[PDB]
Amino acid sequence: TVKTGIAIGLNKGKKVTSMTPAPKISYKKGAASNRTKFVRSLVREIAGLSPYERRLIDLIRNSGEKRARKVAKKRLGSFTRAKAKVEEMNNIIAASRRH
Amino acid sequence: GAYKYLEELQRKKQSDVLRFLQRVRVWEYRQKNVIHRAARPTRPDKARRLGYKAKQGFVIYRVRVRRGNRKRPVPKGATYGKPTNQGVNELKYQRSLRATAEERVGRRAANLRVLNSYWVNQDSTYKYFEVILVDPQHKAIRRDARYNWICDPVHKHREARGLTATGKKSRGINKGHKFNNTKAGRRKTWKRQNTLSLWRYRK
Amino acid sequence: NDVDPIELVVFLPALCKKMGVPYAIVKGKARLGTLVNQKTSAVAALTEVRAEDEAALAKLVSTIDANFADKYDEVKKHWGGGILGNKAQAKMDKRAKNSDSA
Amino acid sequence: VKELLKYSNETKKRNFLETVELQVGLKNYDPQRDKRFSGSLKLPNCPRPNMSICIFGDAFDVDRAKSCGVDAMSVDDLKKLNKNKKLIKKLSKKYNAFIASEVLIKQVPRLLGPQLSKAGKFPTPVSHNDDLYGKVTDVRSTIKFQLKKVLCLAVAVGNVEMEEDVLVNQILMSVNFFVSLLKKNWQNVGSLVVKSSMGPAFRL
RNA sequence: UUGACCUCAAAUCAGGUAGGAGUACCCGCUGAACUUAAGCAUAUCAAUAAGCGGAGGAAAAGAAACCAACCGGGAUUGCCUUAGUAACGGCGAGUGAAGCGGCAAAAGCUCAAAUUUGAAAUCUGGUACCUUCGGUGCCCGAGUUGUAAUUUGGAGAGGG
RNA sequence: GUUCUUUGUAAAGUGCCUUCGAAGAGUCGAGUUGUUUGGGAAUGCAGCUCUAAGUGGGUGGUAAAUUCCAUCUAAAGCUAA
RNA sequence: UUGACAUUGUGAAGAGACAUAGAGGGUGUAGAAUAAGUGGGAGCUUCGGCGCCAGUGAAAUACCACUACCUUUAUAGUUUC
Repeated sequence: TVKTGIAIGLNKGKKVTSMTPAPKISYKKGAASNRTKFVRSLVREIAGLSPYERRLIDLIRNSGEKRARKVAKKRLGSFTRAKAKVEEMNNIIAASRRH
Repeated sequence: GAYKYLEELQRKKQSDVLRFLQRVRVWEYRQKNVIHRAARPTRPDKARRLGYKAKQGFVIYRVRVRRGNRKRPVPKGATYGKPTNQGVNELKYQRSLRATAEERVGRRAANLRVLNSYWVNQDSTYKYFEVILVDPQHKAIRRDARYNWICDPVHKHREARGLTATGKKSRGINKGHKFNNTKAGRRKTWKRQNTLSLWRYRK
Repeated sequence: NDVDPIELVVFLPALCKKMGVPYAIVKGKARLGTLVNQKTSAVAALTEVRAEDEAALAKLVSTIDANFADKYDEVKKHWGGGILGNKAQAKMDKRAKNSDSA
Repeated sequence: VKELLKYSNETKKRNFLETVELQVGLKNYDPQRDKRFSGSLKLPNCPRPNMSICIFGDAFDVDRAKSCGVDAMSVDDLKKLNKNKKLIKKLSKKYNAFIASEVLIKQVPRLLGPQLSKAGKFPTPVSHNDDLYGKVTDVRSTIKFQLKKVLCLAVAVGNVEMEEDVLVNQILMSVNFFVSLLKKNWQNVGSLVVKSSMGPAFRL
């Protein structure tokens, strides 16, 4: 990591020789996979949308996304979830309704 | 890979097709016994992933349980304590509904070594689960390098104790700085630090 | 079209209209089991075939999809059920009968 | 990526049935409301010319009326202040200077309602001439908002090369995503259709 | 009309297994009062006694969704320390940890999620014989809503 | 120590190229109710409604929004002293 | 005891937003003349209709994209009472 060799600093520590080994899978437990891709899209088309998912696209197209992230944080938990969750929402909004 | 499809299928519970079947099944069990065994699991996916092999020595038991809270057993709300300890309605419980259904099937099926159940139904007055127990005396299973521990006397009444996942979740024997409330035995860790340990040589 | 766990059969027809292979729903999973020396099966695949019945095979593929493959995207917007009993058919249809065309 | 269809490439240099030059117009769709503070009122500097026949009336003097007649349309003076005060107005915009502050009161009575005058918030008064004539005959074009969520203007010509138009809509698309507030809605870059005067309009 | 299927029964059918005790000690749910505050209502005693459920020789716990912020360590138990401290609290009476460190102690793994598919190769029981904490031939059934083998992320498998 | 039968066209592991690598949901988390705690905008536990996701996700002891770093592998079981 | 949310579903009609393609309409005096209305424009076009430079006004017209407001004008699909 290359520190400073002293007590404090922007790199508070000692400068010792680096090693670095092989990579781990205890870092990809949430990966893409061709197996889970096939599976997860297939079931989104078979069941349809939930009650709030209809009224979700209606409050974006018609009003806003500051509005969707506002009621999605009330339907779920995080703003971080609203990020990727409402992000994924417009993925179907475009790649389907027009194109 | 049918299991993969069934798994993401049991996550689309807010869809039009799932609301359908959990509303059909929930009702038919309401006209049956409260305590009524099952000849086949309604969820092959959940059943097998917990631990379920199709054979002579694995019984399923459909269980319909009630909810609400736990009113204290006092004559007319009559308590006899201090204001803090004087309620009847905001009276919960220290165990989950999952763990409760197991307690009652272990009294009916006293001869089987209970394993684990799961969530299936629930509308308003009733919640549904379905547990799986094993045969501690059947020959085919009495052997087997997977379940030889079932015939050991140390598992008699796993729900009355909490050797189950739902019991080890309700108890809280996990790893964490927040889980250091009772990381090792409730009253055990209690009595431990709350005891005076003195040696012949007091230092 | 059987199997108590109907969720064990509702994903098969969709995977079929996605690859391009013929599918056919019979009215008996217990019969699909006796021709295979079992009790019940419900599932019946046909992979390797002989130079005996290959001709009668493509003709059948056509009749089959003629009914299911094509009207797939069709009844995907059509709801089943809602059939009243004798008491509700007559009383209720003789209601909309004698309020308009009597 | 922008290079398959036209937009400012080739495609629409054969779909034309006209023999005279036709100026194309870029039609956008940026989600915005009835507010004033949230929006774009900036101008994207186009590097290449629009070859627009939009005559001018720039009155200069000294070392400002020399590099006048070489890159624009017409050449005026401070005395030719009694030509555009009567009965003739076909011009689209004017241009003055600093040495033209004393002689800037005889040109404001005919350019108030329409606005073709030299102001404090309008691009016109500059001392070094030869530099802004590459942004007047090239048409810099101004961006404004009527009341809602859309914007249209003027880009280039449909008779120039494919690379002489791709460097003109590179800093015109960047100004319609940078000056525009985030006080807006979903994507500032959605629908993007483009037509000239008659022909079709391609989107990306 | 014969024959399967699913489902619910039936017996003094065949084979089994549950109960109370004991309760020193360990796992739970429920749960006080006195006491203190020189009064006394949050607070304390106490996350205590009784009460009811539950096993063992030990048990419980357990190979991290661990602790840190190190030149990172590294399951679980335990004694010493941390310390009467961080903390909490009519910031009242009072109550109250953990990480690290030392040491006895020291064991590792296996299931689902993969096409065994050129072969349900697997298992229950009846019966015969036998060298009997059991073996082998036959006849049924479980089970394909899935039994042997391969593989558990620290890897690993298919092709070569 | 002695001694019966070769278990066998039995399996596991080492070096190299390529494709992949499936890993637990009415669970997670949120508002709120009560209760427990050394735990303090909330430690855990149960209840209620809501209701996830896959270059994901839990945790980093002041919430929160914003751009990063770190660090593990839950919602399956077993194991002596 | 009272309000709310879950439980708690499958329709018709009356108001009711809104995707989406067409069609459509508004300043007086005046300029032939329907103006909150910008620019491209000397041509779209065998027809020659408007032109246009001209010109009265506060705003000048077709090839008209549309910065477009607006039509409870209707369609092809979802909505709260």
